[PDB]
Amino acid sequence: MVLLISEIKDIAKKQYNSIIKLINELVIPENVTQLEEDETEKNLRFLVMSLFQIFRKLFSRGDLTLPSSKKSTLEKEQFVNWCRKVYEAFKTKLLAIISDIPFETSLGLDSLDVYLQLAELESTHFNKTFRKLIIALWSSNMGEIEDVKSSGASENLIIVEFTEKYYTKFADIQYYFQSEFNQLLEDPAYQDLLLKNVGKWLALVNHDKHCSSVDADLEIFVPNPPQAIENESKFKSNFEKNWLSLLNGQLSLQQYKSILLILHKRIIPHFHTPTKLMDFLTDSYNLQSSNKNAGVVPILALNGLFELMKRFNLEYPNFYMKLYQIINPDLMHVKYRARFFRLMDVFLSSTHLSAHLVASFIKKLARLTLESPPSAIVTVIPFIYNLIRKHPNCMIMLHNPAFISNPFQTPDQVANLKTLKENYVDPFDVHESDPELTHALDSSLWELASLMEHYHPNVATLAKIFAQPFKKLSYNMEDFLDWNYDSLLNAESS
Amino acid sequence: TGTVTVILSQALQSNDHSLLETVLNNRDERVIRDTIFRLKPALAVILLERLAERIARQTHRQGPLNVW
Amino acid sequence: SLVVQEFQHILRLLNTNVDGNIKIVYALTTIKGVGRRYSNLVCKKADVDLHKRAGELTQEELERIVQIMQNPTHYKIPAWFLN
Amino acid sequence: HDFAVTSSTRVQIFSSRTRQVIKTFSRFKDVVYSASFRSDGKLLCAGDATG
Amino acid sequence: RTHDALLDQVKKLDLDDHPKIVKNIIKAYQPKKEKLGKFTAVLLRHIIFLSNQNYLKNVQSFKRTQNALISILKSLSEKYNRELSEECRDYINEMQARYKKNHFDALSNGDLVFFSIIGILFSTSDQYHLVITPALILMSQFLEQIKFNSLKRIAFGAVLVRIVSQYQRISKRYIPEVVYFFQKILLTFIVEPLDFENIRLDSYELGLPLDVDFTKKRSTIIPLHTLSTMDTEAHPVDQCVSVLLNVMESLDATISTVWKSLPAFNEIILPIQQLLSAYTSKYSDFEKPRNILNKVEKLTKFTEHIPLALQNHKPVS
Amino acid sequence: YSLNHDQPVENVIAVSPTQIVSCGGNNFKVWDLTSNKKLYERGNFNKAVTCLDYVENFDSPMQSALIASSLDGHVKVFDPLDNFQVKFGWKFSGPVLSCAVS
Repeated sequence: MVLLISEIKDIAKKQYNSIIKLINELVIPENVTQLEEDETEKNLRFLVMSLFQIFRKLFSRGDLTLPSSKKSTLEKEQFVNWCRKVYEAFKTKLLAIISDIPFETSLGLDSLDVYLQLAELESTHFNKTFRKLIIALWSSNMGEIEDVKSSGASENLIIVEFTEKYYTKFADIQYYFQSEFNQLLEDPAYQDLLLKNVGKWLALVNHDKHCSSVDADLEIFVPNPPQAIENESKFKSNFEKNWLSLLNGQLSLQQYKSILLILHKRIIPHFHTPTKLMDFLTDSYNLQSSNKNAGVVPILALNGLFELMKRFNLEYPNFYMKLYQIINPDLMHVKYRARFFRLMDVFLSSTHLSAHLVASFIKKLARLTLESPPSAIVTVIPFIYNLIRKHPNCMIMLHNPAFISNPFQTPDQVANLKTLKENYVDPFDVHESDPELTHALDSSLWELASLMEHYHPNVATLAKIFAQPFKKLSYNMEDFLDWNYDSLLNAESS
Repeated sequence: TGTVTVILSQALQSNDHSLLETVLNNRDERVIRDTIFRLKPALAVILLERLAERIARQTHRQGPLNVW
Repeated sequence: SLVVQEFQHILRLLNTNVDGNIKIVYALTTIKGVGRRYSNLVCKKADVDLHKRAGELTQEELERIVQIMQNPTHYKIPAWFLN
Repeated sequence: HDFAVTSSTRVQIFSSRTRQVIKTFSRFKDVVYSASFRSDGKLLCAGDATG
Repeated sequence: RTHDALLDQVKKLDLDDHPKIVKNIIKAYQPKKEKLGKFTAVLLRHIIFLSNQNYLKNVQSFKRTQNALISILKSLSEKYNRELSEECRDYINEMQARYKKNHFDALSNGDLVFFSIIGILFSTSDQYHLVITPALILMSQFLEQIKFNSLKRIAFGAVLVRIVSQYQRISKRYIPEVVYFFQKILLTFIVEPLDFENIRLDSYELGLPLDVDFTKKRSTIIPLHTLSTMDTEAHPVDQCVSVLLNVMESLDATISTVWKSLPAFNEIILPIQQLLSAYTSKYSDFEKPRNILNKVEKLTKFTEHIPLALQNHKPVS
Repeated sequence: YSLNHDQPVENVIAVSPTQIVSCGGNNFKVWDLTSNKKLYERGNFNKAVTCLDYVENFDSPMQSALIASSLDGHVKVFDPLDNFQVKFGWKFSGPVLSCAVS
């Protein structure tokens, strides 16, 4: 309507004065955006989007025409007016992206695109602009974004689409992203803003395609790079400073699990101080509380901790003792158990473990097979089988040569076997924490006999292989590892 | 909160000059405070012996070590 | 007191069951279709130690041997040495 | 002037003045466990992984 | 008889009590392949909508209608198994999709009636089947994955364990998920703790005090599933101790049919042993825990409890 | 007779005609068998130890030297003349498994 008329007038066009008036209208569009936060023109924002597109076109025309490169007569006015108009338009776009607590998709996308084009033209005709716009975006927040409890960190509209079409494509912005947040964390008010918007950086960092990821390449936004590939060590320094500040400031439970997962998978190749992350991981693994949701960070904590031992040989005292402590039915019911059991494989693949350790672990996992869901059962049958396979000095715990009887013996030995079978007791204690001290070698697996008396045909077939003689060694745990209820449904239907 | 405490304890239980210099490269005073807070007393005593020793060996190192 | 080290039994390369407790040259000989001197030349062009067993030769070396033996004219093997 | 080192299915006797591979015992099936010399410097024993 | 909505509208325009006779006459006219197969589909869908819809009529006026529909389903199922199995498979797919769309907001007492109809109708003792085994693992996931924080879902799991207890009364197998369900429901009853934190239960708002008479005239099983599981949000103590005695009765029934033959029953029942000993320690009168403790002491003195003979094989020729 | 080393002993070393070495676990205990009791103990190591050897009466200012590798590249030299006190130490990055002296 009126915005479209002003757009047409500015496009047809004292042309500088007319453009300034149009820019004043597009800056009063901030008050219009406040009214949109009240009500987006009967919930539509079509006129607002049209005005934003008009402002973008006008900014493009202004960047093509008026500049501050050459100076002569009235150059101060004729350049500074255009520069201030461009700055005011960029500020209006930033404030529209900033104060919009209301979920305005079209307006937010228009603001993001206008900021993109303005940043490009601003480089080419003037990093500081990025400071201002990341301040606007990190002041943006909504309730659907803040404190994601089920999965994910932040369901922002604006900042997340800013990343999925702006951040993961250009490595030059990526270096000027991390290098500014150090300066932004040196600012106290904006540091407090970051620590309040802690999850926004998690939604920014879960995207796997940072500049340190050498597996793929990224294109370039500005046609002139201001030395964005200066040092990979300085890029990792920016990364690690931002991450140490973030981990020290204002954490929570779901974001703790998320940060620890991304710290296992993506952060360590992008990192530089594994001793700092080592102490952070010792705190994350030794964190023991009565909270039923905070009692399960040891899983990926010990995962990343073992990655850190493999990179550099540190130490964790009573290591397999803490393993025996943490092996819980909560691990049977959480969903990180597949990667935890991969960790359990590279844990128990050592050649210095003994009969007591293996008997304790096989027996505890036998009690968990007595009480565990069946996809977890087809996950953990390989461990019993192949671990009994790699250590055959414990195999007596499946059959006793003195307890098996035969007709070709003396009645004296028959009576001796009868009184010993009456004398037999169960000496295993689940409450002893030392696996070397647990006497799990004398106890067989009637729970594995129950697993032979399971209900599912595939689980019963696996336990019938367990009852059959162990003929082979390679079992392909990766194939027999990741199955679910829905996956078993699809497989049995197929 | 981001200390290096377990690493200080491991190195001062089992002396390695490489771990000593690699953890001594830090200079952040909050890390210094939190480490010596969650540090053992006798381990801190032998650490201060080692600190005087390394200050005397390379006095140029004593700059960031004068605050430790 | 844990020590972590870096083996395989009978295995599958080019659809032939090949033993892992034997020398690698004669393992690539008992690969069907190819023989002694061809096997020796493939291990030479793959730059592996001929005194290794087939439980050795990690998987990137193994796929290098497969790539070289399945593109022979592209790995300095002459047409008169070709079958 | 010589010393034996166990390895993957192989014992390697190195020299001392040269520090080079002098002898390679590789007649084994699996990885050797122990390698010990006699009191008279001629006969060595190699514990294997077959028992 | 050609469409679900059409057949339902016909039965409703008739009369839901006489719709049994109406559908019986329609089936008789049809029998006097395709028509009867579509009739089976629309009739199973209509009885499932009846079980979703109403329970207000008592056992003199609704359950005879429902059993007449069950008997005409028995005739059509003794005549037809192919299209019936196809219909049960499609019901599996649609109910798994409902589970995915809503974890708990898209479950149905009609689906419960469907699982009971399957468990009574089909060959129960089979190992592998196109209907039974997908329905068995569907009941398994239905039990294990629901967020137990209400007596309606508690009773759903209880009658689910009842159906699988018939399943393993005839077929005689074992469910570690039902073991976990017993421990979970007992910890949710006695959360009110120091000795059980390994179960990972959900909510701490329901419990069990010492205010129950638990007499013979006190509430037995008597499960009015569309009445009790829809009216248990108003929560008196007699319904709570009733559903406790129901899950205990299904526990002991499953024991006496299959778990005595289970070789691992001692360590199967050891958490249940500690749980029920805590029950008797806190309440000091409970006759059914006392008798179940007596039965499991008899089973732990009668069971061999010797190391097995898994690596005992004949020498090869 | 027995001598109890609670953590798993991994190497037995007859250093003196009267003394031996329990080389296992994070520490290592040097015993005297003629007195049938541990003469000294040294828990100077980070990881559980894996190797210990001894050399005596050779071209050195220290007559008796005791090398002990503990699975970090870390080999440490003590001396029974100075009651098994730390005298030197080398660190190789890879986890050391064995060590030997000429």
